[PDB]
Amino acid sequence: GSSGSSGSSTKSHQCHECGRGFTLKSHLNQHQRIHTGEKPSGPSSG
Ligand SMILES: [Zn+2]
Repeated sequence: GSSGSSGSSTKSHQCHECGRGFTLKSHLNQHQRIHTGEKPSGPSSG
């Protein structure tokens, strides 16, 4: 059976916060920002 092996790869640099993929590390790095900002003051939505 082996009904599992849940571990594929679509792009070198992949995000864990949402699950996006980027070819150039930089790309993702800038993207991840969406998940982590600059400890801003305010109500963090869901
Ligand atoms: Zn992400």
